[PDB]
Amino acid sequence: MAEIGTGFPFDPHYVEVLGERMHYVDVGPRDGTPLLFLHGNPTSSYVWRNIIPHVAPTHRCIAPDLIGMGKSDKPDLGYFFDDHVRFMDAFIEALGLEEVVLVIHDWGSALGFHWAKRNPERVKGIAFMEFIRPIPTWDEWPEFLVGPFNFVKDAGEKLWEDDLAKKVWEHLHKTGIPDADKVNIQVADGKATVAGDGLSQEAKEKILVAVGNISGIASVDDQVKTATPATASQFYTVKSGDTLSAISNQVYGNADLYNKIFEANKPMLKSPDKIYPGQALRIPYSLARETFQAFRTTDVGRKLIIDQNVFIEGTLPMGVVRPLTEVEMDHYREPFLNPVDREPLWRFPNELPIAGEPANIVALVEEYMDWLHQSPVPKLLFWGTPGVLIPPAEAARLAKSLPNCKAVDIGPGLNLLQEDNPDLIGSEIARWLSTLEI
Ligand SMILES: [K+]
Repeated sequence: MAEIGTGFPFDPHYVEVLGERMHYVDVGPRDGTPLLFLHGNPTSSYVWRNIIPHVAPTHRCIAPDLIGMGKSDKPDLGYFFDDHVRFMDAFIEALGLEEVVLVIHDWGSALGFHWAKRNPERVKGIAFMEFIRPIPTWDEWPEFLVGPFNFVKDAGEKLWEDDLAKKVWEHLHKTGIPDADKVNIQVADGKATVAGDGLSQEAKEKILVAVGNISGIASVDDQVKTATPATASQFYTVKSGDTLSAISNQVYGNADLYNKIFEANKPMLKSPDKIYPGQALRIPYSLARETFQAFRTTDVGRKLIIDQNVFIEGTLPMGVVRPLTEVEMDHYREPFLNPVDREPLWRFPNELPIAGEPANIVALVEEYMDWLHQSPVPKLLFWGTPGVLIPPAEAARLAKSLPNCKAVDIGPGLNLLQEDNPDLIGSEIARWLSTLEI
């Protein structure tokens, strides 16, 4: 219940690493065991801005921008994980760090765990969140369920007591359902067919739900040919007594993602109070199978992430429960204003260890998971609900599996837990350091 700062009031520091300049934050005292904060994709040290001030009064905090990100230089690299390994190894040695406490997130966690496995004597504790683990099968993530889609026939807008299809299309047009101009409608015995192509997955889902939410429409036959889908939702039927908060609790496991559901159902839904029993709503998956399937290709994936900047304009806001402000979005946008600079954002999801590929990353991540499961190193695991990379059920398993591990529930959270509860994360790190022997 407190304001979250947007500013980045850290003096810039730069250091030569393998002939390139890396930017880093360096605050706090000069001489103790330092904390090394490692960010992931598509962030920078900016993601740590509201955590570090909880620790900097008593401990040195070092937060680098990965090569090719933040304010670091942008060499002509493929930006494979191994590139990041080489630069981060050289960064640590260029600063003369000996012993460290790691605080790591997302791809920063693969860097930190891989460095800790190789240098276990130099790691005094690891705080981590929304981290990389091997995913054995694609069915770890949900997929868009294929139609036909069934609706509560009598529920929705009454358009009446060839004619039916026209009233449906004009209703989509008048209510401003995006890309209604691209679809045509057929209605027969309460069954609607929606046909078209060139629609995004989001636009198609909004059209499908809007057609189903007409009084007298019992089912919608889905003939809408999309681009390659890069997100997906489930369809939820509103019950009597429902609120968006109750629906969020049921589907996401936490009530505080209510505004995500509201936003996902505009323009057809005008305010949260206006849901009605029998209404269908789209509820975006926290992480759809479609997303990394689309990203992990050299045609669709590069068009989305390089040409359209989807990791910054779409995926990043979907990784935060609260709405990011324009000031915050601009800080995240700044290193990637040129598309030619977006290579790391595409290579990173293509390095994720999913279903055996890429083999080198799968092996390396299994290796540091094996190390972590037998290591007595102090561990602090932050998790949120519903999560993205680490859902609550996985967090619970790891809290019991990992030795010497304290787990902290931060409340609602997706991928950037630092953007949803920085005060809890910073103050829990600060209290945990006193148990480390540093
Ligand atoms: K209906």
